[PDB]
Amino acid sequence: MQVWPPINKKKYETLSYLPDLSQEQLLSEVEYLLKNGWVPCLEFETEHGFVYRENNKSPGYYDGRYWTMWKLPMFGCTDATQVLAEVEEAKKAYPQAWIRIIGFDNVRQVQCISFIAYKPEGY
Amino acid sequence: KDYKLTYYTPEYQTKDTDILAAFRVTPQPGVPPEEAGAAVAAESSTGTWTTVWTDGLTSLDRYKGRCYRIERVVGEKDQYIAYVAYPLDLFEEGSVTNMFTSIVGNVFGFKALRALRLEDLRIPPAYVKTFQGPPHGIQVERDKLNKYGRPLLGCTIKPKLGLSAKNYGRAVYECLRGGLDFTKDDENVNSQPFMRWRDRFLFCAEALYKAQAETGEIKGHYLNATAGTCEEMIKRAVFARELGVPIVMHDYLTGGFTANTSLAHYCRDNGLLLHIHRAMHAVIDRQKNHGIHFRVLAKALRMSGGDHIHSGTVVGKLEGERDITLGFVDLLRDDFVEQDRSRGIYFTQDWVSLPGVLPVASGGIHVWHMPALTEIFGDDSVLQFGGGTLGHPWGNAPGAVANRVALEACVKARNEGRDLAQEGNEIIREACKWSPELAAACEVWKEIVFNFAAVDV
Amino acid sequence: KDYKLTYYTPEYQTKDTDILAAFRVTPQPGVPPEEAGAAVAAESSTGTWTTVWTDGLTSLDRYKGRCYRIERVVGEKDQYIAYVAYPLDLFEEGSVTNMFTSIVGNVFGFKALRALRLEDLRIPPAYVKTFQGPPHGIQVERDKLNKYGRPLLGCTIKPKLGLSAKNYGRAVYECLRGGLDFTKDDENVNSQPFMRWRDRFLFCAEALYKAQAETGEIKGHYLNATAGTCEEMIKRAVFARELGVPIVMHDYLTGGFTANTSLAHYCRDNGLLLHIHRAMHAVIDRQKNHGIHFRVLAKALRMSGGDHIHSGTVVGKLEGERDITLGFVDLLRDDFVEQDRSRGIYFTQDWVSLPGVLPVASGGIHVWHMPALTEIFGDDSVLQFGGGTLGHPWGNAPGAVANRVALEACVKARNEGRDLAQEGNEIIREACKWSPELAAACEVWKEIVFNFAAVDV
Amino acid sequence: KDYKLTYYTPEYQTKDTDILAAFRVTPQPGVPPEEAGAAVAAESSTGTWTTVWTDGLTSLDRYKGRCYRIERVVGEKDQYIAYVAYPLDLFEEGSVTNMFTSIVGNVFGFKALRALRLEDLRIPPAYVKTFQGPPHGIQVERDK
Amino acid sequence: KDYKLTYYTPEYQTKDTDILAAFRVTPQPGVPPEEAGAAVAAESSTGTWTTVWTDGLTSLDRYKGRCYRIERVVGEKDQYIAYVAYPLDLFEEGSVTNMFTSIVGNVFGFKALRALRLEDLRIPPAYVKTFQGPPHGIQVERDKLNKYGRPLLGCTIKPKLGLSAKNYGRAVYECLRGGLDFTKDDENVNSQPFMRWRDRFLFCAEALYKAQAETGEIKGHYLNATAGTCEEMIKRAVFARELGVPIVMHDYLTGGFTANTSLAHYCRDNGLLLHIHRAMHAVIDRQKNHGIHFRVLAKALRMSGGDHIHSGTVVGKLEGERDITLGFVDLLRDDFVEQDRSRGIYFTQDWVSLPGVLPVASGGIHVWHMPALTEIFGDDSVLQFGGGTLGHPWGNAPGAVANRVALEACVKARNEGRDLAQEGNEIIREACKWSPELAAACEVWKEIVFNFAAVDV
Repeated sequence: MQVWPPINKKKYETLSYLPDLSQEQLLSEVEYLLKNGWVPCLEFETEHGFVYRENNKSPGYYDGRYWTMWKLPMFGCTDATQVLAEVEEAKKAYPQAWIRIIGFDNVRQVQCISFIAYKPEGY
Repeated sequence: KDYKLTYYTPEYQTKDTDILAAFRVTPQPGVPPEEAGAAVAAESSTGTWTTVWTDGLTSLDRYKGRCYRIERVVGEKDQYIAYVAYPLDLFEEGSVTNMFTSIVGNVFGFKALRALRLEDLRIPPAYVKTFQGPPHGIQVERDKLNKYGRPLLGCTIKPKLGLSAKNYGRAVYECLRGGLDFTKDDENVNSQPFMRWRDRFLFCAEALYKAQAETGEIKGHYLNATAGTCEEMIKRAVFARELGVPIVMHDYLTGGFTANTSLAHYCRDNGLLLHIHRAMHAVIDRQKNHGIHFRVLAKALRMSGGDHIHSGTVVGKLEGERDITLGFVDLLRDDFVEQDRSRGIYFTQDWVSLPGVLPVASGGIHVWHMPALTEIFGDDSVLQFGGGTLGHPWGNAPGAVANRVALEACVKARNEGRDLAQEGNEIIREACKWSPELAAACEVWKEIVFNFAAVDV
Repeated sequence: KDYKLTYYTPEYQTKDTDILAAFRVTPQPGVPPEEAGAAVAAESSTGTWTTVWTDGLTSLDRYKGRCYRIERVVGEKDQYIAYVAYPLDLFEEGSVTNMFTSIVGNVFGFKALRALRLEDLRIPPAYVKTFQGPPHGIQVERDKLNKYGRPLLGCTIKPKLGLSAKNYGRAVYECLRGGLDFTKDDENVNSQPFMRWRDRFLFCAEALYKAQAETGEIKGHYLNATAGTCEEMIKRAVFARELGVPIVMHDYLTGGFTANTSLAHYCRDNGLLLHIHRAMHAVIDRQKNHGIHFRVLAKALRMSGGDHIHSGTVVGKLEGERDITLGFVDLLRDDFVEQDRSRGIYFTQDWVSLPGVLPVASGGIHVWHMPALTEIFGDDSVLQFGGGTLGHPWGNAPGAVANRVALEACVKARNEGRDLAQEGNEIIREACKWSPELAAACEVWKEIVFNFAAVDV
Repeated sequence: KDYKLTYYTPEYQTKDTDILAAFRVTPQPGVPPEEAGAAVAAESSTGTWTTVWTDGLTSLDRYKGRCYRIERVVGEKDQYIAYVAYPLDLFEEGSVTNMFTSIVGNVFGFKALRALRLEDLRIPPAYVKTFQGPPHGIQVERDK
Repeated sequence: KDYKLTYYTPEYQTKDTDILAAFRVTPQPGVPPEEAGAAVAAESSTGTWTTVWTDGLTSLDRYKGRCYRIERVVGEKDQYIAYVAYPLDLFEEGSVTNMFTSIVGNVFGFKALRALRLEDLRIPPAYVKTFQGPPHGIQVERDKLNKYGRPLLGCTIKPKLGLSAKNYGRAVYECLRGGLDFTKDDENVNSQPFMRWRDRFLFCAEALYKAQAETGEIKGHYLNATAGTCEEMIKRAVFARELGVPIVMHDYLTGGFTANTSLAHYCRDNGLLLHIHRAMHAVIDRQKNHGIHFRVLAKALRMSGGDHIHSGTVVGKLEGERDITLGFVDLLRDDFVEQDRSRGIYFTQDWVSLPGVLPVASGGIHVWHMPALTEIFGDDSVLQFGGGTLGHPWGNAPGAVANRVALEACVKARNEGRDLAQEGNEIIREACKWSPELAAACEVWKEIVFNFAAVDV
């Protein structure tokens, strides 16, 4: 019988309970977005990697949900390698940042994908 | 009283503003279908055996329900489907209470019928616009919670009734810290000698905030606000708002539509998500010959208001029953659902942008059911576990971890192009390699399905 | 899950504080009675297939429902009566909503059963004292209205839906001025395009005050306060209070128990009589094999609150069905009702001074039914007519006069020692001599029953 | 900004839930009717001269006003009647204030037009039901 | 009705307390100027064709409007400027609604006129003191925001209608983090199916706080509080106050003056800045012959209340039109504006310390327009961009940076003694050297104006 660690097990939502995605698996996820017609986009954060509540504590309000956009949503992107290239460039510029790939759906003005692609040292 | 010559109108062309009803009629022997269907329409509108002077001070043909079509049921004999049309004016705007009173108020007790069952209702866009609907709905909810690309996960705190406020909170923290998004107050748990509501709300808030701080993910606990009076119900929601928690809960059928609409309005105005439990539904929707099918009770909830609604389980069901379930699941989530008798959808339903409701799947769900559930329901669903978390050998947290890992393994496999239908068991097998928690939860299952075990390297 | 060895306890001695339930169980083939009755008790309390660690942080045997007895039904086979006992602690004080959620919340959907029907409930004095009950009750109501020694009389305004506010009031005045005590808003009539609630309340108040001034007797009109939300419902009752009228109305099943208890509390605090309509009851209480019998729904109303409650009609019923009706009528009016399986009373019910509810008899009632109704129900009842007043050849007032004269003739005859059972038709015949109004209402009846007519001198 | 190829849709079949508008347009010299009617529809809905990235995070064709028909006025020349259709979703329930802001908010100041006049509006039943309307109305008033 | 001999009073000496009006009259053929101007004065005051007995129970000459002067318009014929004087007593204190009803209530429909246009109004100090005016005004606003020495910068979130609450917030954060002070809710964006108001307020607050924390500068987002009723409007502002945000927004002409004054009062009492959008103004102020000029609508807003007001754009306008704009801009910002017919100012207007309103310039503004805008408007203005930020090749933040850099380059150049009028293009050219963001925004512009590019070193 093992005890689940109360520390050093911070998560980043979808897929974060699985072993770190290999470049090949990371690439397969991006192809799922493209196959469905979803517009890929990258987001990164350097300071607050997890949600907190500093400005308000009313129901539904949390700070730290929004991260900063890396460039622009990749409309018309057909090659999943173009997306993977940006992740390399992003962590090159900000190695101490968390980076995630999000997907947008148009029939619905919604976001429908969000998984971590890179985590800083000790995370 | 010969209704047939006044209420049975096969030449009637339904209007865009009419409320349509599909009744499954089982008339008494000797009573013709046309007369039975006319009795159904008559009783649920003007209800007149003959004529009184007051009927001349208005136009009877303006407020009457009309049976415009009859269809014999393929299977059993003596069973017909009667289609009735009701004028938009018969109904009070924004009141599900009035809609149910007019349509199902007296007809089920008519003597000429042996049994009666309301199968579906076509809610026209003009009536839909008079309702607020879900406080938030699927999209806004995912945005508030910042959760995308996978079904949400919840678990029930057991036993149903019996635990104290602090022990309740302890189980809440352990489950949530392990990977689950939500924990649930039992539908029976309101305020009792063993645990008063305010103490529960207080300890559960402490527990959910700790798990959120520990994991970095937004957590929620359905705090049951169901109560004896409207005032108590609101008083309970007000405290949830003061604590700053994200979601409250209500038993809409035992609490009632009038009280539920009030809570839903309150939740919209105060940013609270509303989880709905369907307690008591089976006394109304189980028998195929008499009652109201769940798809109508689900439509009523979406109009009255709720962000989540329990919609049973698909595990161990014949396609058949499974198709009926997917039928009402679409009616709850989608904006436009086209007519399809194969899935029990008697009418095309246009929801005119009314927010969709997140279906909650619960009932004997285990980790090895994850592949089938993820495939059948898709991402927009909440999968709830009871003994799959609490019954895990190592406890709540490891039990929550097992379910979270199992779900993510299914999502990853699906995204990679794998067929969850035929590779389901294998997907869970591979996952057991990298998760001691998942492995321990799959022991008895491995012995039967794979005749072993183990790992290798 | 073998419940039988934990939930089936035939040695159990019920406590004075237990809530007892009598279920009519129809188990699936192969499933034993003891196991079925244990499944019923288990599901409606702790609901555990096996055991989880949290069950050790309390005492399972303290909050569990227990099937202490099984009885085979004399008539059909595969049908048993399971008796279950629930601890007082499982329930929230003053909440019928919680009582229904705990007992009928999930059991009706259990797979081991083919059908399930809640026949009765024994509400212990300790739980009864946590409810306010009827705002006023039979005695206080007669005192407020100053009406004694006879059944009260009411009539329905037809058509159900369709009339305007002023025309509605006109029919109200004509009926009331003729001898009736009450007039009724249709259960479907709330607030609609053809007639908004406030206009109706305003014109009906004018009409009832005129009839009261003209006759010298206290009049009332059940003003329907049923609405989409609790706030609207109270807002409607508040205006009835401002107008100074005596009675309001509510559809307790479609409105819901949470909303009904709120209205009942409001009515007690503001001196308003509360008339309850049972719309939608037949979708729940009609089938003998599945659902909830009306006697339980009636007990729930008496606890939640109501001064009057529709309890059907006795006309054209076999003794048999008539005995069942008299059974629940006693449960509504009396303080102590001893067990009596012949009238469907499975438990002795002590109401510990909770006010009694006035039963309302309606449904195809005509003047010639008056003798039988007066004898069967007695003085403490409200007899409602529809076409017996509106359908009178001369109109509303003469129709109301006919019913008032017919009723008083029956009361006088009864008081003089006459048997209403065998002299009924003759009593109405004599009355026709001194009442042109009653004579005109009895025309078609005279031709069939007496093969004539007439008068002499 | 060539609206005509996106906002002028003569093949459009109006829906039961659409708010329809009949505008009397007097375009500036040189400006074609189709382009003027498309400018009217564009300005009173999405109002875009070209495209920005945010337009991809939704469906432009779902919330746009559409000029589905043009008719020359029998009397004067340089005067046309442009018919525009607006989706039910653009409007707040029960708010005449929002209805006027969306339809007549900015179009009357568009340069390509010399004059503009809103002649009529088709309020669909689905939008009508979100309003209380007159406190009482003719019938109730006579009765009171 | 010969008004001329009673309402045309050329000998009248205007009082310090009179409200003066300058009307541009286009009389019907045959109708003399004196008679037309007298018809205007008569209709907008006592409005009498002849005499009735009630006119003797008061003094007609005490409450009558008087045309004291007529002037022929230099340009067109059949067009005159009629000056009317109204007594202070005709108006309700603090009500712009009453002022507009009395002056423009019925005159525009008079038959003797072909067209009528209210060009200006002289609001006397005695009437000005009965108004609160802007909640804060230019000076207090700069102090609250701690922003001095430059125009403020804002941007519109596009598309107008269509985006969801979370996506709306995302664009808000990206724009604000790049150097902009404010972001804007579209005037049409209130509360709709695609985005309910409360969700928008919630996500926009999160976005603006993040950008403020990241940049170190105070940020604001105009949260639209325009609504169907006064109660909803206040309810929306109340939530903005709870979130602690700095500014709300209102469409004063479609919302109305009565509602706007209520919001303005609320904003003063709760420390909220009020941004005003002039939606619907062009249906009233575009035609030179009929309607109300914007300078009057601007005066009304300053009295009713608003801290910012959209006042169009100056880009691509003839001096001429530009002079008219600078005319009303002064009327909005300054304390004392002397008469000047060249800029459309018919009367000397003393504002007696009523706070000034910040003019908002928007409409086809690009970075290369910055030099001219900074020079024309000065520091006390808000410059809003649409496609100049959203349409930037690299996105919102880089687009916001380009506009912020361009503006600061213009401010620095101006302070250093450079002429923005003739060196404008060069100032932007130099700035492109040290700003990749500004360079990318100027590409198409460089090719046309400079026939290149580039940089050197």
